[PDB]
Amino acid sequence: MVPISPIETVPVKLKPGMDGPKVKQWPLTEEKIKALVEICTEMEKEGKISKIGPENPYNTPVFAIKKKDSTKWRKLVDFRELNKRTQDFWEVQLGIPHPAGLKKNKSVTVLDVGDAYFSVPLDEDFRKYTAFTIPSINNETPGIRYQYNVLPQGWKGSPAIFQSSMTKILEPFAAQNPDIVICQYMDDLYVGSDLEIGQHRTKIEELRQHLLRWGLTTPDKKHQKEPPFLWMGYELHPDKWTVQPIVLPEKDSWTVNDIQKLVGKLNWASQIYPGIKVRQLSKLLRGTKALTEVIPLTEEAELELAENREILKEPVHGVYYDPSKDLIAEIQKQGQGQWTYQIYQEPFKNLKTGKYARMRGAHTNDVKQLTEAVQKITTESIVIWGKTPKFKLPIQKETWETWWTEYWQATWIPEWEFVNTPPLVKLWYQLEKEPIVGAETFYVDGAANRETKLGKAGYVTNKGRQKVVPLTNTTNQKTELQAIYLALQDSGLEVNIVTDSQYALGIIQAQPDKSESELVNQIIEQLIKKEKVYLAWVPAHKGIGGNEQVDKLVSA
Amino acid sequence: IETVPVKLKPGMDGPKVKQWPLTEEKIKALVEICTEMEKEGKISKIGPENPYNTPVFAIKKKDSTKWRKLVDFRELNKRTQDFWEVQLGIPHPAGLKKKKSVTVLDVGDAYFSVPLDEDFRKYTAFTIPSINNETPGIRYQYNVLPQGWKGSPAIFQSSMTKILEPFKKQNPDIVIYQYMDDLYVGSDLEIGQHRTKIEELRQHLLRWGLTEPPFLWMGYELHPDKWTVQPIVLPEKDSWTVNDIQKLVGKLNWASQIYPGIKVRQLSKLLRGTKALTEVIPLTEEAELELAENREILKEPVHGVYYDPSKDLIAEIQKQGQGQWTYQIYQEPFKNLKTGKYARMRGAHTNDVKQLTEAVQKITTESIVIWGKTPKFKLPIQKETWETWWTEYWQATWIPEWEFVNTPPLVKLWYQ
Ligand SMILES: Cc1cc(/C=C/C#N)cc(C)c1Nc1nc(Nc2ccc3scnc3c2)c2nc[nH]c2n1
Repeated sequence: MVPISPIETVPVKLKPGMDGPKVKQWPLTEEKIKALVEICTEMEKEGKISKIGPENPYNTPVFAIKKKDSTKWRKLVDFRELNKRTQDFWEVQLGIPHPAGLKKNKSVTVLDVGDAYFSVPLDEDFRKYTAFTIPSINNETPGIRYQYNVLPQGWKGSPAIFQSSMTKILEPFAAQNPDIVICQYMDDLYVGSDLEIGQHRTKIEELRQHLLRWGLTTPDKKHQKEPPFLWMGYELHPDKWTVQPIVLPEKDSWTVNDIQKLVGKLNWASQIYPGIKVRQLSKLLRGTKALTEVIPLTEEAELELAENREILKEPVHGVYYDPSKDLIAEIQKQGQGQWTYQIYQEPFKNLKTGKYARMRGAHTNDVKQLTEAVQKITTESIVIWGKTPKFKLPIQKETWETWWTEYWQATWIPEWEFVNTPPLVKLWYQLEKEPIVGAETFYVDGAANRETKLGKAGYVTNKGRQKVVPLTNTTNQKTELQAIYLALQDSGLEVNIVTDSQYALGIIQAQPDKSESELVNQIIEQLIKKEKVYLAWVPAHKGIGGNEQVDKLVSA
Repeated sequence: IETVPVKLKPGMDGPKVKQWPLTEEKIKALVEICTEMEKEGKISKIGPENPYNTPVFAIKKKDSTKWRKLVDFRELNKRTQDFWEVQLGIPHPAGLKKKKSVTVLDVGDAYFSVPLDEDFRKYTAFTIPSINNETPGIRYQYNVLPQGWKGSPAIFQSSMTKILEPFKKQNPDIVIYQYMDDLYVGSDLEIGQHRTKIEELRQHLLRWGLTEPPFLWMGYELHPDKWTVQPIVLPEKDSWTVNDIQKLVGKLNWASQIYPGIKVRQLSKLLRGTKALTEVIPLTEEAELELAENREILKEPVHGVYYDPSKDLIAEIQKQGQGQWTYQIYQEPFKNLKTGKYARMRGAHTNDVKQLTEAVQKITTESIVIWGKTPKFKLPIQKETWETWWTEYWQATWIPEWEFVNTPPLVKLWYQ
């Protein structure tokens, strides 16, 4: 005997106060029963299971499935119930690595571990919960009883406990071999390094050695695998990576489910295929929750899709991380609150790419969106490379300065430089800080009757200019805005406006440059045309003449 | 040598909080730190049978180059039962906020000499992540009292009142307060033998600890006596324009939500008419007088303004431009318990978030001194910008709560 270290067992408890499973064994055809008895006999021989008494009162049903085009049956135990009653675990799979964060590996070897898996024992006191019964021929006998000794396939803790047990074994090898990288995927270990391929198979032989210490063999009659490697939807090669081939279907009939699977692929692909747009395709998804609903494509959706197919007409690759060189991120405005980015280290060799969608709001502006994008990219880059990329951004240094220096919120982007590739992001208008001298002063106001929906909006000025317009199907908030719009419309290039609307102020102090309220847009459009605009607020109903004058005028 | 029994509040499970992305430098630091901690029995590796997690990161303390580990026990702390099984509470030293010099000491390291209740350990689980989730996360749990946990000052308190018995009795004029890993030491003397009394207070934590400490040599220097509150002030002009008067009235209308006898009748009456904003209005006697009466009112205190430890402290912050920030602490709207302003934020003249972060820390420190609890902040910043950067600037061992403000307050003016 070559003595072998035990895989240390992991103590597993049932959920608090809950008890195990007691589920009716399903009646089985004689054919399936014979099938199961064979399967379990061999498994018992392998130490995977053990016969139990009639004491153990737990049951999980078991089943038989004939593999398609194989006369063979396969055994399937339905742990769904026991999973519902087994505790929570610290699952590790939560984060999958992202190809762009890897380093190039000259040699990458693939080892099989479908046999190491069963070298992982199940906690002694928990085995009883895994009980099951193969029924007997004609129920003329007590159904044979079996319980598990290894992590059962399809149990809650199997993956978490399997993963962790392996890591625990691999840790000293990995740590004394810092020029090696190991990864766990299905029943398989993948090990790469960056050495000449003689020095590399050495270290594999060293690993096969190390694994043997726990009585583990990893078949040297290895796999037909060659580049690329299909893995978590990608295509990994020794020196590059891309998404697993993206093909956009042709259709003369697009449905809610059809377009859904079309954005998923576009979103998924947008991580390496540059300039990929969604929006007008996820627009057609708005609200409608019938998965079969044949939605019509706008003439924006067809042109966006035809912009996609053109980008997906040929493959592009991302590189791998070269820790020695800088990380750059570059963003572009795409309109309709769409941003698109590339992260790269040397010109044109992207590591990955992406898109950012504006946040669902009612008012917004380009500078805000760019910021949000920058932050999304920042967190993404911390996750993948452990650092913040340097930004190249289509916004003048001067514009950003004016923005953050005058914005009411705190704001920041990390190290960055201006990149002159239109459309540049700009501030469209800037409100005065003090009243303007020689500029006409417009006192505005608006009011509506909450029931009739009628109200009026208008202004009066120091120069005797007046207006009151009447309005149907409006609200107080709409009339206060409309009033401001009149004042902008009827004034010269410089103007002072006084309002009592907290609501209105709040919208314009957010400095939006696009809105969903066409009324706000009109105001923005007016603001853009002006040379100087001072907006001043005063409290309502305090008889501030000027204000009072037009309040009495619009509450008529 | 023997642990204190601990449990969570009834009906509440332990913390399961996502770990958030860490930079490479913070990972390296954390790995080295935890390697030594585990090597000293302060923490131990744990398995998958532990569903619990608390976030973790690294900071460099104020004027120091050494990385500190900082766990974010905010969730564990809400879910940790409250601590009344010897004491019924520490009747907050109302004299601490009245000293010429209050110094703040990192005594957190003393905690690690006391073991944690073996049954409670699972609840302190934390993960040092890996870049790109390549390697799997290192999972540790605590075997001792942890820095940042609500329980640590409570459990260790038995032992701390001890260590202080000498120095305390031998210096009965000093007020001493403990909040988390911080020890607040308030003298009334001169900064130089402050740096003597503080110096000799270090001794005991060495002296006791013998029967090196990492950030024990550190000292924060406050002055609650030169702590500047704020009144509300109206301008004093020779010439008032219509704009000047409109703003004045706006401000006064606002103070009236706070102060009772505030009147704007006579002042508005000057604003009778549709005048040009930049036009000068001379004041009437009736108005100059009403303005003067209003001034008298703003000088007095607010009425019926009480702290109630049963309740939450709320902190609002407004950005005023050019490095200045203004803030208010309260429990009921318009009943400020404290207001303040911050005017030249250190090494951050081009970084709004660094400033805002240091601001949040100063206000918290002040709130610990005055009320022995932290406030819940209302920050003028998008959640996503703040959530991305505040760790890079954080230099305190505790962490407050905060929510976000996405609508520009008019109130910003009234405090400028
Ligand atoms: C070694 C490895 C293999 C695989 C393959 C999965 C499949 N099928 C997937 C991953 C994530 C890894 N892990 C890994 N991988 C790295 N590089 C790499 C580089 C090229 C190829 S081709 C197939 N696998 C790889 C892996 C790497 N560099 C630094 N740390 C790293 N960790």
